[PDB]
Order: sequence, then C-alpha cells, then structure tokens
Amino acid sequence: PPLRGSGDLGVLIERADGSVQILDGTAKTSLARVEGLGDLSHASLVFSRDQRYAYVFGRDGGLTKLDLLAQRIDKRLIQGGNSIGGAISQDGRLVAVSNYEPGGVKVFDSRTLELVAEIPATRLPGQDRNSRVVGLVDAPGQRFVFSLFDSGEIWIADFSQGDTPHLTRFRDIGKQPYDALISPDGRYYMAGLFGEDGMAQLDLWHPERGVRRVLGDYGRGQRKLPVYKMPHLEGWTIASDQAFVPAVGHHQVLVLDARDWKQTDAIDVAGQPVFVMTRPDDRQIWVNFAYPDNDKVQVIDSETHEVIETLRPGPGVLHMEFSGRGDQVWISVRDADQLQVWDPYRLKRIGSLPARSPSGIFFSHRAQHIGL
Amino acid sequence: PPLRGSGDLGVLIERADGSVQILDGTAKTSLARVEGLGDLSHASLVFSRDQRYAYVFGRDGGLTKLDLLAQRIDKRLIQGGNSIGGAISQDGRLVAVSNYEPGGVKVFDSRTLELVAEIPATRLPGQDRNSRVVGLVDAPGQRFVFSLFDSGEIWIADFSQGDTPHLTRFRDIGKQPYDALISPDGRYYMAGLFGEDGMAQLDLWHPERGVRRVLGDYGRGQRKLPVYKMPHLEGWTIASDQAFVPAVGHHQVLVLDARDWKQTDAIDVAGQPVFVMTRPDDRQIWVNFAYPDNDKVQVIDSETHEVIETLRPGPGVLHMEFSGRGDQVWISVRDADQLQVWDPYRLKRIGSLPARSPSGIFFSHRAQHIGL
Repeated sequence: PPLRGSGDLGVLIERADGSVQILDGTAKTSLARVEGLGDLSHASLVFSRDQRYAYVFGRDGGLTKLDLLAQRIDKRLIQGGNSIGGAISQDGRLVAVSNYEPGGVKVFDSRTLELVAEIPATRLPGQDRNSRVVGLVDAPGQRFVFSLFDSGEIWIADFSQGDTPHLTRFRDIGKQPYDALISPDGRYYMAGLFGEDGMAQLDLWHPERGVRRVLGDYGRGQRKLPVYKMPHLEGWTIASDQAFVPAVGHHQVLVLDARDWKQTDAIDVAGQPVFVMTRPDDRQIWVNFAYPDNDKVQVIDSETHEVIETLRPGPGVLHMEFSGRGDQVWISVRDADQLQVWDPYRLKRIGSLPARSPSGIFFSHRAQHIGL
Repeated sequence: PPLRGSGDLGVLIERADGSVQILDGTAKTSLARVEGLGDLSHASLVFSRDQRYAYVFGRDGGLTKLDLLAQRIDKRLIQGGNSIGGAISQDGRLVAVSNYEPGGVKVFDSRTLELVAEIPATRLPGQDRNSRVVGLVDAPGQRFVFSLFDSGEIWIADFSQGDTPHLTRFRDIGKQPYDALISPDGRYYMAGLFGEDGMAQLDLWHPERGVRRVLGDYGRGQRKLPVYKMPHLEGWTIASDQAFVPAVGHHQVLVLDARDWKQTDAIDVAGQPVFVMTRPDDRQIWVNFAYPDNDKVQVIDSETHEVIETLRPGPGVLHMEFSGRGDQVWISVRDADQLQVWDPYRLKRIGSLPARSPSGIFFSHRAQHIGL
C-alpha cells in the first residue's frame, strides 16, 4: 500500500467474526479489513512505539501482531489460559499478557513474539494451579504491575536490568482484587476488590511504603454481583483533582476527590454506567451504559456535574475513543453495525462507517502513553 | 523509502546549514538529511496529526512542510515578516504563524499551505504597521490564542465555524506581553509581561471572566534587561500542583504553587536556566543553562527539590527532548556536532549521532498534544 502516516490510524474490533478494520482517522474512512484473529468476542490491544503494529489480545488467548501499514497479520500465537489483559513496556520491547490458567504473567519480545519471561503466580495451597492474575499494567521504570485474584497480592515485575525480572510482592492486600488501573501520570496503581469493599493503592514512586487501603466503601458490599458486573477500572476517569467513576450496581456516576479518595458528589444518569471517559480537554465527561440502556451516551459538564446532552447513536453502544487532540470521538454501535464519528464540541455525527458487530475502537496515539 | 511507522520519528535542526536530519527514535539512527530550509538559526516546528509531516517555522519566515516518510520537502513558502511562532489547530487542518510585519497572524491550509486567513493586529499610531504578535498557541475548541506586544492585548481566534474566525479581544492586559504558554490541559493561557512584572492569565473555559494578573512579582522588575534575555515560556514546566520555571536573571529554578500562582521555593542551579523540563513521569526536572554554563545539564528530584546530578554532555547544550513514554531523552550538543541519546533513568548516555551544529530536537508524538 502507499506511504501514509501512522499517527491517525485506528483499529476496530469486529467481535463476532474474528476480524478488525484499520481506519484512516483523518479521512474518516476504512482502509482495510483483516481476518483470522480467532475469538475477539472480548479483546484489547496496545500499539508498538512506532505505531506500525497493534498487539491484539483475544479471548482465545491469541496474541496477534497486526501490521497496520502492510494491512496484514505479521505474527500470531495462541496460548490457552491467556487473558485479554495485555500491556507494552516503556521502551516498547516487551509485551506482557496475564494468564488465568495456570495463573501468572508471560512476557514476549515485541518484534518476534518469542517468550522472554514466564512469571508464575503463587501456587494455591493444596492445589496444582496458581492464583489468577488480573489488572496487568505497564509502569514507568520498565516495570509491569499486576494483581493476584485468588491469593490477594500485588506484584511488581521490574525489567530495567534484564530479561529476568526483579519481583516485588505485596501480600494480604485485600480479598480478591479483580481489576486494576494505573493513574494517568504513571505514579499510582489501584486494584479494586471483589471479596470485600475498597481499593488497594500502591505508590509506585515509593513501593517501600507498601499498599494503602482507599475508598473503603466502593464495592458490591453484600450484593451477589458476579465479577463481570463489577465496574471495569478502565471505565474510571482520573483528572488532576477529580475522578469520575461508575457506581457499583447503581445508576450514578460518582465524583471522587482524587487526593483523599472520598466521594464528593453523585450524578444521576440514564442507566448503569459502564465506561466513564473524559474529552481530552477535561471539560466533558462521556458515559455509556449497560443493557437495556445501551442505546444512549450521556455528556456531563465536568464543572457543574450536570448532564448536558443525551445522545442516541443506536442500539448496542459498546465503546468510545477520542482522537489525540480531541477533535473527534468514535463510537461503536454494535447492533447497528456502525462505527460512528462525532464532533464532541457540536455534539453532531460527522461519519458512520459500516462494520460487523463493532466493539473495541483504539487509535494509535495510545502508543505514546504509559498504561495504554 | 520502505514502509515504516511515524510514531518514533524525530526532526533535528542543523541551525547553521538550513538543514534537518530525520531520526528513527527506536533504532537511534539518522534516516536522512534534508537541505534547503533557508535560515534555521532560529526555528520551531509542529507535526501533522498523522505524524507524517513536520511544519518547520524558520527565522526567514520560511514555512516548510517536511515529509518525514518520503524524506523530502513537500511544500515550502517564504512569508515576509513571519516569526518562528507557529501552531497547528485541534483538527490538524490549519497552521497559524505569528507575524511582526505588518503585525498579526497568518493561517495556512496544512495540506497545501494556501493562505486561508489573515488576522491583522491592532494598528499602531503614526506608522504603517500593527502591533507585533507573540505567544501564539493552539487551544481546544479549534482556537488560536495570541498576545499583542505593542498594544497590550490577548486575542482568541475561534475557527470552529470555518476559515473566517470569530475574535474575542481582551485589552489592557498588561504592558508588553512578550511570550505566552498554554497549560498542558489546554485550559489556561498565560502571557509573560515585559513592560511590568507579573503574568496575564486567561481561563479559556470562561473567557467572560476576563484576564487576571497572577504571579505579580515575577519579572525583570526595575532591571534594564532586554526582552531577548527574559525567560522563554516554552522553558516553563507545569505539573498538577507545582510549576518549575527559570528565574528572571538569577541562577535559580523557581518552584511555584500552580493553583495560587505564588513562588514557594527557589533551587540554586549551576547557571542561568534556559529550559526547565520534566521527565514524562514527573519524577525529575531537567535544566539547561545560558552561556557560559551551557556545557551542563542538571537533574532535580521533583519531590525533594534537590539537584540529583550535574551532567556534562559537552559544549553548547541548547535543547533536550524526551520520548513519549519517557524511556529516552535526546540532547543536542551544538559545539560538539553531536546529538546524544541518554537513558533518563540511569542518567547515562547510551548513544550519539553526528550532526552539523545541532539545535532543536522534536519527536512526532507532539502531534497528539494541544500546545505542541
């Protein structure tokens, strides 16, 4: 294909067909469809540091190195037991993937996909399997950080001195950490708890201070919510002073003091929030919802905490993604087989591309940001 | 040339020869030298939103659209009176350049370099001239914001409706604003004053609130310092709570409370600071100095405010540039004819490339960030 820049390239997951579309974000057009990625019914991805490749992590444990410029699969491996949790290191050389069977982290060379390190999680007493690993992120200092669901731990894997990592293990951090995030500046790791309420916070500048329990009320309490009905911590937005997060099993966006981790306001919204996102200029909060309210997207003023507008793009709004500078927001409408493009200042639709059951949408500016 | 990503591509200014080198940031190599850019003895640049092109603003008023992938000049014009102050719009379509003759802002189609809007500054009495324009930035909302040195004004040019902007003019903001910055979140515009002390701050979210004077004692005071010896506001670094900035004519880096805009600390450093930069993870502050101390770079712990180390890359250290995720820092050593790449976590040089009087070094991840 002809020469083109990689800075405005997007990847759209087609969740029922094991395929992706590669998108020209500036022209608002589809460049290609690539097939052969297996089970993408759930999927995530990261980009190489030059933006030429996406690493797609599929529900089948597939790891696909996708060449966005040659518009083809470059390399692919399938490892049963690997999850969609995948991350890329600060220097772009290592791609880590969590696994839930037997439980641990595997780290691959970003060029060849050859195995560089296998990190088994704690072996469960009286068993021949390990703790599931969840909440894998990359962090500054050529580190990966992740949580152990069954045994209640957080570990740091430090690759700064070589391919055999230095491991730091924090035990008894909380019952069943099920997901985690790293703050946008790369300093704080926060794991949400499923076996009790609260979140476990680690200051990655000062890991010697240990893990700190914060936001002690945030969780399912005594409700029997399954794991997958808990908030996805990717659906948290953390600003400088404020965080906007989905309520656990309620139709509210909670506003948190991001310093003391206390709720300061609550916003009634048109459904159970699934993802809470920020326009890149921090002035608007964008929210999508769980079925039966997943035909709507609400836009909230970050200052007044009032709903500005309720958009209705169509049935099955799974994911959204802003352009790097925020001139666009892209919205997957699964049950309308459309990937829409909107102007988030006018709140008007400026494009709508056909797609097969579209889900995750990712643009290549993620390549330059820790945690993405 | 062959297919390659754009995400790790950089541009190095060779300031005496009117040329640049295009750099592969991952391989740490030079891909090409491109000549024919006129007078780059002063120069700045921004990138297209697909990271394929750089727009180089030359001291001769040259505007060069440089193809990083084809490794050639794609388009070039020379606009009499244009300054090196240039910026690119939130949607990537418009490139604006400040102008001292006749005085105003010129706006160009980023694809063709067609002149699409001319904004004259306020007229000056008794001359066939307008105020010269300084401190031009892009801002969210498809805006450009700039200051008028001679008439003491700040203007917002809103291009959201097309090529004819809507202008909001703030008068009597302070005597002789000489430079400006926009905060990393894109919310606040701050112009430094030369005719008196202090900074003029405009809240771009609430322009109806006008311009407020902040940091009222920061300036040259009663000292007869010429405008060209005032700090360049590009050399300010603003974090969430703290700013680190060059003192005005003192061998100190000032720590400012970013919320109340008041100095809280002053760090003794090895010369007159020129640029104060932050490692992308906010842990370290990097400082370069004016002659005769421009053979040194100092690294400061952002928490303790102490100098960690004094680096000596060589003579004439004019500029530094971090990679997107912070795994690298690139340092131009003008009088060694060397561009060095350093590991900012080990604080050690890891490689060098030859260059002719290297000055500015810019990597394409800037394409994704308001104000860069």
